[PDB]
Amino acid sequence: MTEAEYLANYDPKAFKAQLLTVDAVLFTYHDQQLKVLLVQRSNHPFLGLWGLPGGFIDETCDESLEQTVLRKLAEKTAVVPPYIEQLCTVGNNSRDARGWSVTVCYTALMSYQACQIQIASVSDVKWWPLADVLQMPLAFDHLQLIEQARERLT
Amino acid sequence: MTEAEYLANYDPKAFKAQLLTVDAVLFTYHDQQLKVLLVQRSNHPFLGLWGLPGGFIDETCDESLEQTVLRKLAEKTAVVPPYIEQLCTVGNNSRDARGWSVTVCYTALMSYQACQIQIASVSDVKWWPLADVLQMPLAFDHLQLIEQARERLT
Ligand SMILES: Nc1ncnc2c1ncn2[C@@H]1O[C@H](COP(=O)(O)OP(=O)(O)OC[C@H]2O[C@@H](O)[C@H](O)[C@@H]2O)[C@@H](O)[C@H]1O
Ligand SMILES: Nc1ncnc2c1ncn2[C@@H]1O[C@H](COP(=O)(O)OP(=O)(O)OC[C@H]2O[C@@H](O)[C@H](O)[C@@H]2O)[C@@H](O)[C@H]1O
Repeated sequence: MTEAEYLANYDPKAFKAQLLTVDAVLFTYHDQQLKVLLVQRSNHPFLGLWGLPGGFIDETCDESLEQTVLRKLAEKTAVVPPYIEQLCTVGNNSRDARGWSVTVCYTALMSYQACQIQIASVSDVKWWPLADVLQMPLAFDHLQLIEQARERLT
Repeated sequence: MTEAEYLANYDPKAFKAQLLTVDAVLFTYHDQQLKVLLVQRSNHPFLGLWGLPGGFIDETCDESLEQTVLRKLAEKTAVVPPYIEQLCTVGNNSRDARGWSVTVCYTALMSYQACQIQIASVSDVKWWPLADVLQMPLAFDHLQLIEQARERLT
């Protein structure tokens, strides 16, 4: 079989796939205070809970993960960070009840920008003071990702 | 719908999935040379070319990405690195001709371990001096990953 025939014949639907997502932890100093950007979920799982602005790749427009994360942020948040840097990738069978799951987390520290929800998948968005966040119930493992992102600040 | 119900009715084949893989850049210092562990591929694409040891998740035995990468290395390489670090994640529509693709690349500097092939997706394994690697075509964007890990050393 040749390279070309293999690619013409290749079918990924022949194989079990995992969930693939991105997440962002955006930090700011606002009113002297360290704040993190959280959205309120209007989708299951963790419906009604606050967690990080994240989401699924849309091959219809996304060239890369960087585009995905920026687009999820503008959609759920209206916030566009000055840069975005990869923080860590968490991938296992327990973090997401929907199945085996991989999320690529990003982070930035930035100046305050007012936020507004711009897509139906969330019902609120707010910069929360960090201390309040650590004692909140947050979606999935978003408390860990935030904890990891805070260590990156230091 | 309740959360328990949402989870029970969840079906991923409602949605397009992306390719998800791991890769590892293992370095050693041996015979006064930085070397990187490569494998000679026996699957398309880039059949017959050298590349990193990597591959697809097996939900059957892998609880985590770390477990996936460790297994791929055992199968293709017989090497069991004494530790492993996440290097970065690359996800885009160009790097793998099979489709939109995310790889999670790991790395480690370790003392030498003899390597042998233990799975048929590979036909040779070798610890390559780094200057020789510059002289070969490597599979996908693997050279980029190697160079990234190599620069991280300093
Ligand atoms: N496997 C999937 N692939 C692509 N699209 C999907 C998938 N599952 C659901 N969708 C679509 O996305 C919508 C959910 O969008 P969001 O609410 O933005 O997704 P969310 O539930 O936030 O999932 C992403 C979150 O999962 C966590 O693993 C990760 O931490 C990330 O925050 C659904 O209504 C559906 O239309
Ligand atoms: N989408 C898929 N999902 C799961 N398994 C698959 C898929 N496509 C093929 N396979 C199975 O895995 C076999 C290929 O195994 P490997 O040779 O280990 O895969 P390889 O071609 O090296 O793919 C991994 C490589 O892709 C790159 O994007 C990435 O950098 C990584 O090194 C195939 O014959 C098939 O049985």
